[PDB]
Amino acid sequence: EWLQAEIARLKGKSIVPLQQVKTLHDWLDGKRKARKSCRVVGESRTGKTVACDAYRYRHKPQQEAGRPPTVPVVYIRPHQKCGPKDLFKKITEYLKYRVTKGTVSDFRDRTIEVLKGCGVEMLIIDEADRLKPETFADVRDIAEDLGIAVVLVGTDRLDAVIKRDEQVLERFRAHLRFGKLSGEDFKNTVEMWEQMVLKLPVSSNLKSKEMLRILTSATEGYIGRLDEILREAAIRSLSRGLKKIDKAVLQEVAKEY
Amino acid sequence: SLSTEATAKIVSEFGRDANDTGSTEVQVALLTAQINHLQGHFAEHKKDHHSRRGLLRMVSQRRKLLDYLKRKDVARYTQLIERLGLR
RNA sequence: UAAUAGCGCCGCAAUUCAUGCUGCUUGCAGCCUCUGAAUUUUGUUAAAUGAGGGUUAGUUUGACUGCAGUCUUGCUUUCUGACCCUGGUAGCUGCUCACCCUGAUGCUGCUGUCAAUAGACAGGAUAGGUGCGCUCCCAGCAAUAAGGGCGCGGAUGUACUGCUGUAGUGGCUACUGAAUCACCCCCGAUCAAGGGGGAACCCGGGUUGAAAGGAGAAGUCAUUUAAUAA
Ligand SMILES: Nc1ncnc2c1ncn2[C@@H]1O[C@H](COP(=O)(O)OP(=O)(O)OP(=O)(O)O)[C@@H](O)[C@H]1O
Ligand SMILES: [Mg+2]
Repeated sequence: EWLQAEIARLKGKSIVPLQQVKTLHDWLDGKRKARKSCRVVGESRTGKTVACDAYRYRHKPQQEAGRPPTVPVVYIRPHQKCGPKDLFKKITEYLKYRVTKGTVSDFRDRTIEVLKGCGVEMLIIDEADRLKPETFADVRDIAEDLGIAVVLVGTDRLDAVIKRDEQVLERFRAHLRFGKLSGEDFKNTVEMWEQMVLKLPVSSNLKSKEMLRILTSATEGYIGRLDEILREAAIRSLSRGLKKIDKAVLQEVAKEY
Repeated sequence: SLSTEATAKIVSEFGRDANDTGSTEVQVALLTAQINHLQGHFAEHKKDHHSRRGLLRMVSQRRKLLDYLKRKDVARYTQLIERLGLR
């Protein structure tokens, strides 16, 4: 059934070319060639994790005859209370090398040994504040003693952790802040979700003054809330035989917030 | 190795009874029959190393059986040596 | 499905110098663009090694005389190429097995089709596991390493593949199928023998892969298979 296909397509994530993603990709590319470490900060639902994943697909591994792959960008997300072993496990496994049993010094040597040789330029770390305080000595070691830009990513809590150590704060002093949507930027964005993401059988006029009051109060400028409010409304509407979102099902969805 | 009929024929002639399935008379006679068929092939096929292993085993068994019989009963031993044409 | 490990090779990457690369101080300074040693790393349409069995009096490595001109032989071996096969029936013969457990330097392992019996038919050296191999590892079998269990008969004075057996797997001899080549094609000779006709390229002549040799006799050693024996 056709409705089955739309319900199964609207639950599934997609990536939209917002100016905040474009801005990061160029900023990281400066830091990549410059080999300078830095961090990315911003509130929880600004879409930081997606902008980075999207950037990893700008830089698939590179290869030529006689050469092993350069793997220019590495991406990881640590587990909670990440020890040095857990970090080294995640770097090594992202490079797809087998991890054996070993002491932390065997993992550390194994990690330097695959960040050399296999060429890496940049290491991107989501949720950096899961790192245990001592592991930062191992992050600093990587960044100073290899030609690698390290890019920490996280919320305002990360800086509350970083401020606890001068040695780290200073390696990673440069930053970019993601913000929230407003004014014309929030209005222009709603038209992109209407026409790129939702793709319903007829126009829902989501950029209209009556609809933008409902969306602005419901979403408060987070791209996250805008995405999941608009999908939930599109999904519910389609089940009722509606070829569009309507003000009443959109308010039914918004009222759950 | 011997045909089925040839074993049955040899065991019925050297066996003390039809049920004498494995007396020394029977075993020595059977070995003598094999050895007599193997010397005719091994004198011709001089390159057939795998058959010299078979012959040297088969002669050495015959000798053990005969030495056992000699002590056990010299009359049985003497008759058996005659009936097989050995020296 | 599985093959994680161990061991031996092959490069790939450094890191450290020299038997190397710039100088003149002919022994220092300097680095790794080469050519090489040492350690450590790796398994990346990286690169390099890469043992299914066979086939040519094959080509090049040659001698002499001032790099040019004469003469030239087909011996014994190591590689690189190329091509062919993955066999046929006619006897002789060794070993292995009542039936079980452990499973050995044990056997087996490719693609496609039909059967889905255990085997045919058509392809083939990419041929179980990894970059490549093993006595290692995985899967199936295991009587043919070995040890142990143990049934009924024969013998039973110590001997007893010595019974439970028609198959499995080898060995040897005779005939036979394909390649009997070195750029291809064709006709021949193998204790000798060469000859004839073309394609491609270079500047009517060449070219159309290279390399090694002091030989015989005898004793001895090491491992590795069989036999015998205490
Ligand atoms: N390019 C994009 N296209 C579509 N949706 C996006 C995009 N960027 C961000 N989003 C929205 O954000 C979601 C991605 O995860 P989300 O942004 O909620 O987590 P996050 O901000 O990475 O989390 P945290 O900051 O806690 O680590 C998407 O499902 C979507 O709703
Ligand atoms: Mg994140």
